[PDB]
Amino acid sequence: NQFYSVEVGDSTFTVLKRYQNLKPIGSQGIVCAAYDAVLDRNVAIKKLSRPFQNQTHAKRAYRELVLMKCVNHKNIISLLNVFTPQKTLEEFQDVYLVMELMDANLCQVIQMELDHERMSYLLYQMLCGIKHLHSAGIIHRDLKPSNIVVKSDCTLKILDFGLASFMMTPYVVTRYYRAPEVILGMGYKENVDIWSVGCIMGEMVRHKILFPGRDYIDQWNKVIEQLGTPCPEFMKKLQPTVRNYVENRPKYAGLTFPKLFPDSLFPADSEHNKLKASQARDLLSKMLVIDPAKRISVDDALQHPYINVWYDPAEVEAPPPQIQLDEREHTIEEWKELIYKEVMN
Ligand SMILES: O=C1/C(=N/O)c2cc(F)ccc2N1Cc1cc(F)cc2c1OCOC2
Repeated sequence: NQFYSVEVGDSTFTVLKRYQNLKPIGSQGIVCAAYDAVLDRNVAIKKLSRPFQNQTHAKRAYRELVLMKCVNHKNIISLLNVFTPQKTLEEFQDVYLVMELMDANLCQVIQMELDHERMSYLLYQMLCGIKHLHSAGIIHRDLKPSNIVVKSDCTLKILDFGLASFMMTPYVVTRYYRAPEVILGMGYKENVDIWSVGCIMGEMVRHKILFPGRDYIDQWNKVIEQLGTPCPEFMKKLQPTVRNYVENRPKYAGLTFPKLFPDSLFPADSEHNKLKASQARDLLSKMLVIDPAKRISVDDALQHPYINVWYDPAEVEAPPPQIQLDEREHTIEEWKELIYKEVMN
C-alpha cells in the first residue's frame, strides 16, 4: 500500500510513504510540515477533510486546487503534489495538498523589528504576488498575515487566493484587514488589496493590529477614529441604507500620519534610516486611504521610492496565467465530483 496513517493531535493523517516526520504547523486548516524522501526536501501538507461538506468549503477548496495549479509565480505558494488515500468517488473523503515549505507566518515577523531593507523587500514581494494575480483577473480581498509565509533569507509567498456563505465553525473569520469598500459592500477594483497591505505594513511598524474589533460595526469605528470621517465624494457612492448609517456616525477629524506612526517605531538612528522612515510613512499614508478613488494603485506603489529599489520587470510583469465559470453554485454531490475529478486529474 502507498499510504500510512499517523495521529497528529486529534487528526489522523493518511499520506503517501514519501512524506515523513510530520509536525503540526497549523490547525488555515490542518497543516503538517513533512520530509519528502523522493524530492529530498521539506514540504507542507494540508488535509482537506470532506471539502464538499458545504458550499463555502467546496468553493474555496476547488478554487485553491485550480489556481495553485496554473499559477507559477515565486511570490505565490507552489503546489508540488495532490492526493487522496481513497480509491473511488463513493469512498472519497479527504484531499491532501502538498506545497513548498518556508520558515514562518507573517504573524511571527510582525512581532519583531525589521530593518528598512527587509521590511521594504517583503512589501515589494506582496505587491508582486498581488499584481500577478490581478493580471489573471484574481482580486484577492482577504490578504492577512496568517496567509503569508516567509523564509529566513527574507523571501515571501502568499498561501491563498482570497475570497470567492454561512458556516457552523467554532472559529471566527478575521476582518481586520478588509477594505472600506468590502466592509460597506460598495463594489471594488484592484486597489482593494492595497488597503490590506497598508494594514499589514502598519502592523509591522506598530506591532499591533491597526483596526481590531469583534464586528464590522466595531471595525468601522476603529477605521474612522484613526483616519477620520471620509469625504462627501466617498459618501455619495454608498447605497442609501449604508450611506444613512455611515453619515449618522459620530464624526472624527482623524489623525495625521506623523501622529499615527511616530519615528520611535522606525529605525532612525542613521541618515539612511531617517530618510527611509519618512518614505515608509509617505507610502503608508497613500495605502491607508478610505476612498479607493484616492488610494494608491498597485503599480504606483511599486514605483514608490521605498519600494522601487527592488523593482524587477521579470518579477513585476511576469506572463499572466491562462486560467472558467468561477461564480459556481452546486450541490454537495456535484462539488464532490468536481473536486475528485480535479484531484484525480
Ligand atoms: O512556511 C510555511 C508554509 N509553507 O507552505 C505554511 C503553510 C501553512 F498552511 C501554515 C503555515 C506555513 N508556514 C509557516 C511555518 C513554517 C514552518 F516550517 C513552521 C511553522 C510555520 O508556521 C507556524 O509555526 C511553525
